[PDB]
Amino acid sequence: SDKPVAHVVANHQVEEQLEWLSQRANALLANGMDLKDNQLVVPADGLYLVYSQVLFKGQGCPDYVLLTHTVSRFAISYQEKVNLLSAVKSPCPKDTPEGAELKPWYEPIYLGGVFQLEKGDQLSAEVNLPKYLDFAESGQVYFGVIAL
Amino acid sequence: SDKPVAHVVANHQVEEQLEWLSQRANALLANGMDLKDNQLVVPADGLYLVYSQVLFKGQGCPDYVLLTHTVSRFAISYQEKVNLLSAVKSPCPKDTPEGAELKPWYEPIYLGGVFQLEKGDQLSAEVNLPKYLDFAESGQVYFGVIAL
Amino acid sequence: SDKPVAHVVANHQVEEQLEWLSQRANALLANGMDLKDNQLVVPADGLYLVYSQVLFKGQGCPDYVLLTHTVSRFAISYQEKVNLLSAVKSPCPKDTPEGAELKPWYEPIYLGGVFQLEKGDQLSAEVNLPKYLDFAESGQVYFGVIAL
Amino acid sequence: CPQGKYIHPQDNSICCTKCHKGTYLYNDTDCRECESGSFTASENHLRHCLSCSKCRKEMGQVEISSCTVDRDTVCGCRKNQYRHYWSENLFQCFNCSLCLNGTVHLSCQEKQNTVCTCHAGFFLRENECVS
Amino acid sequence: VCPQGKYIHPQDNSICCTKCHKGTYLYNDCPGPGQDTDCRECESGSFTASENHLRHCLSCSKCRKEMGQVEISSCTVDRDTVCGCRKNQYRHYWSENLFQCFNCSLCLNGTVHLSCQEKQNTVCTCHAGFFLRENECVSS
Amino acid sequence: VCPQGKYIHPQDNSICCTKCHKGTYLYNDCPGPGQDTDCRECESGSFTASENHLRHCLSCSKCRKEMGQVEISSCTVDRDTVCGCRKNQYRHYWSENLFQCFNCSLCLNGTVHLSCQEKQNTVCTCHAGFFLRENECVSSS
Ligand SMILES: CC(=O)N[C@@H]1[C@@H](O)[C@H](O)[C@@H](CO)O[C@H]1O
Ligand SMILES: CC(=O)N[C@@H]1[C@@H](O)[C@H](O)[C@@H](CO)O[C@H]1O
Ligand SMILES: CC(=O)N[C@@H]1[C@@H](O)[C@H](O)[C@@H](CO)O[C@H]1O
Ligand SMILES: CC(=O)N[C@@H]1[C@@H](O)[C@H](O)[C@@H](CO)O[C@H]1O
Ligand SMILES: CC(=O)N[C@@H]1[C@@H](O)[C@H](O)[C@@H](CO)O[C@H]1O
Repeated sequence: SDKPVAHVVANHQVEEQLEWLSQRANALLANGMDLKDNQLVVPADGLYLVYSQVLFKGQGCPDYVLLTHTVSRFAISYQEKVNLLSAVKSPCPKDTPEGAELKPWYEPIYLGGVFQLEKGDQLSAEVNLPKYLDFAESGQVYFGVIAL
Repeated sequence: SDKPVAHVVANHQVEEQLEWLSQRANALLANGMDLKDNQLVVPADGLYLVYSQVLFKGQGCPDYVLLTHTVSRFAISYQEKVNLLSAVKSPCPKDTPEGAELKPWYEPIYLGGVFQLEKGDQLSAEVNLPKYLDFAESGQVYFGVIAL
Repeated sequence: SDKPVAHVVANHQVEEQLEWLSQRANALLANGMDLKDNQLVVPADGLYLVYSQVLFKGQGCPDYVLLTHTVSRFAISYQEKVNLLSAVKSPCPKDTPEGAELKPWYEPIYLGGVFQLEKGDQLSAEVNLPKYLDFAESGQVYFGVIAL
Repeated sequence: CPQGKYIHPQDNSICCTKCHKGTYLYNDTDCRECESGSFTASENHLRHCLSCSKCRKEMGQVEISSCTVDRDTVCGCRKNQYRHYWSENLFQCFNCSLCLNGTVHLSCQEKQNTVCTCHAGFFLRENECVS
Repeated sequence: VCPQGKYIHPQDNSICCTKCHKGTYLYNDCPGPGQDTDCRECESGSFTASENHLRHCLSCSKCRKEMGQVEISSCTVDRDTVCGCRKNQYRHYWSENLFQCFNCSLCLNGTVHLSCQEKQNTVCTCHAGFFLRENECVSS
Repeated sequence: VCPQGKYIHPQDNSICCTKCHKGTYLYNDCPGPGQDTDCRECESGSFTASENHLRHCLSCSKCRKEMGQVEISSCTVDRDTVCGCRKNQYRHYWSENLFQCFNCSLCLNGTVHLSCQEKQNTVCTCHAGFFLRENECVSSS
């Protein structure tokens, strides 16, 4: 009610970029949390639960590909981009043989933890290859920060 | 201690349905949270952390299959079932060749976020294909809502 | 700020063991949480959010392998190790054929839930095969407990 | 409160008229239109519009209707395809079976493959007639 | 410091409470000094395997059909389900708790040096011309 | 507004505190105006690579053996581990931070149009009789 809070979701309309939105049902940006330059900006020193989900998808495996998902902190106290939470996925171990069916695949990734953050710290939630993100339905791609 | 809280787990004894239970060690249903018709029902307006895990399993890949896991809100303010959190998995890209070993596979999915909910809102945590759920051990399948 | 809190991360320097650390940037051990014998020890009765992530990796698939990740409670009220949260992964369904490229694979697992815990309860976060853990970068392997 | 109205959040005394589909609750009635890329499909008192869904190109889906302010995107399949619902919401477009070495007993439908029978010598596997 | 078999009442350091026996759980703590602890029997599909003061019984485990396991003992109120393997199989423990049933090696082109055991495959040796890889005798 | 190289004390808008040098971390803020900042050296296996007021040192990264990486420089207190590839390999960046070591192409039945670089494979071209498909020269006929 008074606690700074964000639960933002991906723009479905822009392809090949991961742009976060707040003005939607079951999304939140309140009590000081700010969304600036696609980053969530903490209004106050404190402990925050920080989390993000992405869903990647593809049509068969013409190529080997690595997918990454990373929540980063750009801290006032340390002016470099630094991983808070990170993961990697490898959806396509063997290439689909020439002529065979290109069967759809899906790879979700969840990241989540509690962090001491400082007023003005910038958090970003990013993937290396947005072309693979799945924006078909709600609740598949999101990024949240909540003050505990 | 006073905060509404649920951490419910799957019934191991019913196969081919995902039925939630509270009366077990390391499970919770307290302070107003209600479990009715397999849905968690919020006692009060507020921010809640909402989450669920499922573990799917199978014995080799006789067929292509897509597995889904979805946490939904049926809100008093909007009487339609709406995805809060959702994901998809594709365990079986190529079929196991005839005669070859049917090696076990496992697919966990975690979903989690913070949401503003209203008194009387119904939350459900569901999969498309409960036959594939892994009930062998504790802590593999669960569904939680906690008031922050 | 007053709430017991831990967000601990893996020692990069010891290979083939999962040893947790607190004295690093974006890691936490505060307000009564203790880290003893690689286990997080709760200072007070209450509700805690408990979570862990691991990232496993390998170089091709010379062998079938199952990877597990488990958060356990050793409770004062029940002196056995008991699963709170658990999952399994199967990265290598078919062996890499003799002569073919050994392509890297990656498997993240996230586990997370809310639990009523008691003063003195010991929580551990473990995998069966630490040789496969990915310690290359920050934010890939972690274990957290926060009092709500 | 009567049908079509709701109890004011900060005052049990007052009943408020719900917002019409296509709009959302700006304030307790002050209903405003859903912005581009969002919608509401039922009467509501919801603080923001829902995000539109998108057709799944990976499932071979095609768009029948774009998102409007009161209707979500509608997706389907092409000629000679049917929808296989993997779940309530997820479906995949597959090609209708031709019932080779057999006979089309019942033609392909929107959500249902062709029902084949097989000629002497064959039987059905993966809805194809095999020896 | 309460004696063996008892525990400190959560809301009163003065009172010691007797623990519940395996097969039961804590419905309610002693209401006061010298009073009985209210322990109730575990409901079907749950258990407790040690003396405890736990507010609910644990969920029984289930044999892993995907691992080829079979049930030796069903869940009772004081003992978790017990699972194992079939004739001529051994358990390979992937972890403390997860195990997979595999067929014992026959040591073809070789010799059974030590027979298959519950948790351990046959130990082979190999005839001239062969050596061991994946505990099968292959050509050298 | 504190001057360059200094920061506002978290618990007191009145006090400006001098930042810690790379190689060190903030053990403790100035206790008061004009006072020294307590910066201590990063322990083994950690580092800081810029001036900071950070409460702990960052964890060193580790070379990715699964990517074929090799260590160029071990972690020092002011510099993270530096990783690269071997002779006749290049780095393919899957992301800002993740890269995989691959072998440089030899452009057989062709010519090296641009030589293998640190972060980029050899660019091949073909001459008469062949054409280029995925950086390899295939016969036209
Ligand atoms: C499984 C499969 O290969 N489906 C084919 C597609 O590849 C092809 O381009 C087209 C022909 O009509 O549509 C489907 O029949
Ligand atoms: C991996 C493998 O070959 N498993 C075999 C199974 O296919 C066979 O039908 C039976 C023999 O009795 O049980 C296992 O030995
Ligand atoms: C993908 C691949 O085959 N890489 C090769 C490896 O097999 C070979 O033995 C060695 C020679 O330098 O290293 C790489 O060139
Ligand atoms: C056996 C026969 O009478 N006719 C053909 C056969 O040669 C063909 O390969 C088969 C494929 O399913 O379909 C049958 O109609
Ligand atoms: C096809 C041709 O004219 N010349 C050679 C051929 O002998 C060789 O086996 C192959 C290797 O890529 O291609 C060319 O180098």
